[PDB]
Amino acid sequence: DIFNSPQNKASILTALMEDVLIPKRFRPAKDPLDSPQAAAQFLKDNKYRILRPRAIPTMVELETDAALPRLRQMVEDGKLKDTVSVPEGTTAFYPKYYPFHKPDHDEVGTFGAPDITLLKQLTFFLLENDFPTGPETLRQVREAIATLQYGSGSYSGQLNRLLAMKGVATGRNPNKTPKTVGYTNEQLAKLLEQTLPINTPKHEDPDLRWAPSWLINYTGDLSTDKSYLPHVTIKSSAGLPYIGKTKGDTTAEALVLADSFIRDLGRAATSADPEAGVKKTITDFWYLSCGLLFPKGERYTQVDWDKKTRNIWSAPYPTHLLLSMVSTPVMNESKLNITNTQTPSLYGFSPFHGGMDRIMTIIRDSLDNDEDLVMIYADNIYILQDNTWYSIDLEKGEANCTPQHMQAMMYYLLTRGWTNEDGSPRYNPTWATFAMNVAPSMVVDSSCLLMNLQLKTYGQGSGNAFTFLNNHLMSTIVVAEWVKAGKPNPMTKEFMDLEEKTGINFKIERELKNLRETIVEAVETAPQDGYLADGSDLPPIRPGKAVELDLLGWSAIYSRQMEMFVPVLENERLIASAAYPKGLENKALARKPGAEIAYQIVRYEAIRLVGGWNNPLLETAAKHMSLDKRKRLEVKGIDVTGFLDDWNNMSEFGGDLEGITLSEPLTNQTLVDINTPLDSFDPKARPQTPRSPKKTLDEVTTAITSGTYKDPKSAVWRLLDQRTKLRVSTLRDQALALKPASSSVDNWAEATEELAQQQQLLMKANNLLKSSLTETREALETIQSDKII
Repeated sequence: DIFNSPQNKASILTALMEDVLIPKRFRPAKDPLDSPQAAAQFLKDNKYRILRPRAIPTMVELETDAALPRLRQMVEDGKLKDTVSVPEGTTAFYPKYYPFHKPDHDEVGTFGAPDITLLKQLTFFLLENDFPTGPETLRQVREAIATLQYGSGSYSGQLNRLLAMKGVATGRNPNKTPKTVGYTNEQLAKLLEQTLPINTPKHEDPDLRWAPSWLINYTGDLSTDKSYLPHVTIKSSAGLPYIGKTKGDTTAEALVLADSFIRDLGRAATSADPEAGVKKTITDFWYLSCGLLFPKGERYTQVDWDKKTRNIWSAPYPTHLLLSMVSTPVMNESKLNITNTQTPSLYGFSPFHGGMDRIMTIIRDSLDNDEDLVMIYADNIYILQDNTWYSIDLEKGEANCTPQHMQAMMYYLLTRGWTNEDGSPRYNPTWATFAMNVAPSMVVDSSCLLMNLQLKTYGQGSGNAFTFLNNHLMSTIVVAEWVKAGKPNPMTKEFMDLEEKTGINFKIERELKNLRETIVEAVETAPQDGYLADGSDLPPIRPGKAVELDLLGWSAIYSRQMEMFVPVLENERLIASAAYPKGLENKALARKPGAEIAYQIVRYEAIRLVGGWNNPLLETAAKHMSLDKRKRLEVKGIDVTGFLDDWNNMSEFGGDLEGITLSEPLTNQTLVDINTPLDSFDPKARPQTPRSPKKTLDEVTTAITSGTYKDPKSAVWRLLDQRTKLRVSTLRDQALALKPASSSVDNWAEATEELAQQQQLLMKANNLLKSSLTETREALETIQSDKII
């Protein structure tokens, strides 16, 4: 007996405890900053502000019908918990927040696992198919698996991120308030009328006059039972004072705290001593300004794992609720962007249903007419000039925000949104006080919690209800300054000089040269074969050239079948998402077997839908995998159609492609359906902005340089601007000045004008002039004497 197949004999030591094609799992390094002592020393060494820790009173159980009288019937019907847990204890506690960082040095598991199954399938399919693009697709997917890692970073990554935020806010280019840049609240509002056009909330929506719990209508009758409050993610964190609880566990508690904060603020504002009362309320509710520093799940670079972890500033549920009551009713009625309105705004943009083709038409018309073009989306700016497409991103956007930026946004929302047709306010002095005087210092330049450490937040908390709005306002200032400077080319020093002028850090992320010629090429190289070409259910052998705009992560591809540009996910994103697919993170659906099962198909269909369809190797492998899974289910008689119809609520690409079904496999018709426009497009037929319709951003900028719009014409708006300059002690007098307009009394307009005349008499008193935002921060950071556990 000779010639037996050799087997690897190893030592007993080896037994007791290389493939180039498959990369080994990434094991994060040991984190030296994983202790409060080490983290605090690191921050102290790096001159990052650590606040004197404030404590929260211990929880006390109260009767729900006593705390929330509006919801007595809900308690009586056994539909709402009979007791609420509120921080009203005699003893206090210091809060601690210890987030989970996965994968970590000790645990490299299922979470953040790369799609090795897909990698193997891509390899097998490449061996059987002569796709010209195939070898590069495989190499890129393998490289993304080898260089990236999906996960929640590390304590070191989070701490280093915080340092970078301090650097943006106070380092090379220190932040500047809009006033410092040269804009009054009214001048900014005139710019925002163009860059962020808004409509008023619905006439049936409640005005900003009530305690949150009053906006809940409960009787028992399902046809009439309604909540006029913003919607919340039930499974998301409650934030302070309920660490380790979800919003679902604490809605009654959040209502109690939100009602109390707004009610107490209101009472204090009109009291005998508004300064002492307002400061006391702010100090008592300090925790409403402190976010939990949550590590964001992303496809981080392995080598930079401990250098950068993006954070989500997890806002206290009551604060989130109160802020959302101001923003959401306005924004829900304001899905106005460049594809439907004459505005640079990209708010509510979707590249699907002809959206990308509308952008391409606007780009082509601008190129043909030798016109410059600008588009704004939060911290993203797009400039078309000199036959070049530029993508400009604010450098760590949130860090550039000052409380004054948010106050200017609140001014814009309350003047252009929360207003009646007659010019009377859709708010009372209590809500004007919260919105203008307190709210901006609760989420901007406030604090965050990591472990037992209460740390300073430099700029706005990323993830707060106003993140997009505040970032959009900052980009509006950068764009307005670019227009003022005579539109300098983004590659020049004249453009880069706008960093110091605005106090806003930014960088050129993309420079797409010879745009006109690139577009011609995209049209000419469009294939005659396959999906959206001859309409067959196959990828093209050789795909066409893409116009790599990276417009909110999208590139443009020309379709011969549809005779239009269609979106495809930017290559780098497509490859990263294929390499590290997110799990069923979406909702609390994770334990649902139907959802978990359907997701496996959803994952591969979504990657095809977003642009994989146009990559022959990726399309071949992903089609095979989804079909194989569907076949297994069909044969086995396991039905997951429900989850496949409502797949949007599970896929990271779900929001983008709403109302399409994955119960049937992806075909050419799926691609046709997602790209089908409801209406034909004429850029000239797009309605103008709701406010200053005939004016352009360029005209408003020119008017501002001439000193126009320093002060609003409306007396109501003048009182709201004066509100930003007057100290908290003046709150009772400011409430009196607003009461006639707020109550819509007979001849309120004349009365408001006379009251503003009276208030103007305070405005000679330099002693009465102090930002309520500074007073809020002082009160939030104050450390009053209390006995801890």
